[PDB]
Amino acid sequence: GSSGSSGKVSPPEDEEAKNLAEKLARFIADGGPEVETIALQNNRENQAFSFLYDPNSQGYRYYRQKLDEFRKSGPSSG
Repeated sequence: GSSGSSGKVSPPEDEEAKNLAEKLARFIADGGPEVETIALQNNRENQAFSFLYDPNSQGYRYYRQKLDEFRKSGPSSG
């Protein structure tokens, strides 16, 4: 239960991901603590949606960002 991160990192290599990642967040963002559950719990079975877990991957990061970009809930910067 915390926020942070701010770009810096670079985008992924797999284009389909750059889209999937965004989309995911874009969607999970349209939802809340529920979508992040069904979307995740479900994504689990799905392999393509590995960028959600796979930390090593850069997509994961880029994905989260979009999540914050959309979510928009925390007047913090630093």
